[PDB]
Amino acid sequence: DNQHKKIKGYRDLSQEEIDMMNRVKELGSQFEKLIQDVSDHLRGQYNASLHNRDEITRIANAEPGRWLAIGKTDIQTGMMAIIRAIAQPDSF
Amino acid sequence: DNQHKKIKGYRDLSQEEIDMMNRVKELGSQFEKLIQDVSDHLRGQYNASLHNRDEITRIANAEPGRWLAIGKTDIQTGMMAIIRAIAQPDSF
Amino acid sequence: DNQHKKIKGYRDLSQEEIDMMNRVKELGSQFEKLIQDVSDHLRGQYNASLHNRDEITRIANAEPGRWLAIGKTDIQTGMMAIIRAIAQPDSF
Amino acid sequence: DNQHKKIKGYRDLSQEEIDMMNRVKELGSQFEKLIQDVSDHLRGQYNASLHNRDEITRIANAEPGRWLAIGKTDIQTGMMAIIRAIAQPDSF
Amino acid sequence: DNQHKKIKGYRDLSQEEIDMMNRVKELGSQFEKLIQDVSDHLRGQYNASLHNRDEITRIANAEPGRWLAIGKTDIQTGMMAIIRAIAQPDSF
Amino acid sequence: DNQHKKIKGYRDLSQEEIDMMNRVKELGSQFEKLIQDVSDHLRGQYNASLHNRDEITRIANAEPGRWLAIGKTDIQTGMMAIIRAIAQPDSF
Ligand SMILES: Nc1nc2c(ncn2[C@@H]2O[C@@H]3COP(=O)(O)O[C@@H]4[C@H](O)[C@@H](COP(=O)(O)O[C@H]3[C@H]2O)O[C@H]4n2cnc3c(N)ncnc32)c(=O)[nH]1
Ligand SMILES: Nc1nc2c(ncn2[C@@H]2O[C@@H]3COP(=O)(O)O[C@@H]4[C@H](O)[C@@H](COP(=O)(O)O[C@H]3[C@H]2O)O[C@H]4n2cnc3c(N)ncnc32)c(=O)[nH]1
Ligand SMILES: Nc1nc2c(ncn2[C@@H]2O[C@@H]3COP(=O)(O)O[C@@H]4[C@H](O)[C@@H](COP(=O)(O)O[C@H]3[C@H]2O)O[C@H]4n2cnc3c(N)ncnc32)c(=O)[nH]1
Repeated sequence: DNQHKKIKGYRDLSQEEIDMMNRVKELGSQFEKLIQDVSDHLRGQYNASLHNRDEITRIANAEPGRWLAIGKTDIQTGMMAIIRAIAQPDSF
Repeated sequence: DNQHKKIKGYRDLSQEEIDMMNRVKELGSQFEKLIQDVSDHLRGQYNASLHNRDEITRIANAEPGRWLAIGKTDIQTGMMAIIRAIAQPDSF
Repeated sequence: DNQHKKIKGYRDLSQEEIDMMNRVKELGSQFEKLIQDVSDHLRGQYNASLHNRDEITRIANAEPGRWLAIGKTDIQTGMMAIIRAIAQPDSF
Repeated sequence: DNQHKKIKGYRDLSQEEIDMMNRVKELGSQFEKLIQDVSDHLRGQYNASLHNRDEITRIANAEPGRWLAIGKTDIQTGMMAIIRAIAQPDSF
Repeated sequence: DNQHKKIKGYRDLSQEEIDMMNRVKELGSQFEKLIQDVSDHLRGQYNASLHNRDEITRIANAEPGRWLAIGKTDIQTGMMAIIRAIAQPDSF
Repeated sequence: DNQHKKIKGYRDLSQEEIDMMNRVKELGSQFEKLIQDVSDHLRGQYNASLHNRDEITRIANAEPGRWLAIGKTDIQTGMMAIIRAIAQPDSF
């Protein structure tokens, strides 16, 4: 019960602060959908290119799944940083 | 005219690819608004706390404007990485 | 009351999980002290070098306060990522 | 012999500077232990959850091993940046 | 035709701006070669160390392929950021 | 004398390893020059735009000096990571 009071640095949050935090998480949900849509686009692009050696090589050289994972990590850690600016923990 | 053909690594893009790139940029616009709203919340929070030394010190120790700038940078570079997974340049 | 239940994705945490999260925050406190000690070392190094144009230029070219801020940000976001691996939110 | 004199930008370091660098590396060792402890906690949590499809899915959706690797990388590169602020190389 | 005019935020670029962007991409090509050379050095180092358990363990503990991938990602995203400072998109 | 032997995790380096490390630092020097050239381009672009309110606003909204600093940091930390893959310290 009231587990945030047991975690160091965590302060009591107003409803306004919880509302802004939830708004960030929700916009992130739409990014999750977009990233899923991009990942589906990549699978189909790779699928359509089977036995086109030159296009398979181009895709593999561009490394789009790796760049999609990089972008996902940046979106999530950016979310975390925005939520930190709102929630403002009392610890390093 | 057709400046993308003069830039190394840039390939011709389909309308589908341009549409997905534009979708990322649009979701980013909503993040820009959210970040602006958070920045306004911080100014008012700081303003309401003037001449409350303890609360001003708490805010300054939490560094929320710095965390908001960190989150903004991560959101923008994540966008850039997602768009790269879609546009797939032909260069390192 | 019980504000974590109002935030999206947050799940109930066991005492074991809260204990590990607190351990990360505590090791971070020691890093905060170390960073403070480094920052003090830099002020004194700069102070001792006043009116040694060549050494002031060397320090300014090395940009150590900027590198100290970079390292601090990486330590804090690494902490955040470790705590996320423990707390495991249910959201993107 | 004296290999640091063959590497560009490296300057001679005082014992005080070597001591501060070693202090960062030591605090990192404690983080390494903590990360190992978290990784063990994750293996056991996954192990205890075998044949609980819903809990296995929750863990896989939270991606905690990926977040633990992200946090480890941030801790190590933060260490590198702090040590750079101390050692102050003479190169870009 | 003229696909940059269909992408949000993209502005018309001068030849001077395209020239600077291409210069960044070219210096990146040399980094790509260097990274390839390092990767070859690692394969040979690992190869020469087969059935030297202690040296194989040392290499695996140092994780150099992981650090090489980290450095590659930083070089590429740094390139992207420099090119953004030149091309200056009109979007978040 | 032989200060690398006093720093934890540092191992003796072959001449081949020092040569590869120096090659990274040298390619970084060329990036430093490029970044300086970009920074000069930005000053002149801003200078030429004085008392063109709309173009000054466009430049300020694009934040190119901030993006140039982001790219510089990524180039330097990427260099650090590549050099780590070569030098392979024996510490976390
Ligand atoms: N005004 C203006 N700005 C432009 C134009 N083209 C690019 N920019 C800007 O430069 C940034 C970096 O470009 P890049 O060389 O890294 O290539 C990009 C990048 O890898 C990835 C994400 O792009 P974005 O997040 O929009 O960042 C771009 C922008 O800020 O997609 C790559 N990419 C971009 N365009 C293409 C393309 N036509 N084909 C393949 N890959 C592409 C410009 O015209 N105007
Ligand atoms: N004062 C105060 N601050 C709070 C409270 N709850 C969170 N914060 C702050 O927001 C940061 C980001 O939160 P998040 O939505 O990203 O969720 C976190 C994060 O993914 C990961 C690491 O947390 P931390 O490094 O402490 O950063 C947190 C903090 O600065 O753990 C996630 N997480 C946090 N709490 C929970 C939970 N109860 N269940 C699951 N995951 C959690 C707060 O109450 N007060
Ligand atoms: N003036 C001066 N500066 C020095 C000296 N030694 C190191 N520095 C500076 O500290 C930074 C961080 O060092 P590190 O403890 O993280 O170890 C480095 C790092 O992991 C990786 C990349 O190094 P670099 O990008 O040059 O950053 C180094 C530099 O700015 O290589 C590791 N590494 C460095 N030297 C060795 C070694 N001899 N053996 C094994 N690994 C090494 C110094 O003497 N003078």
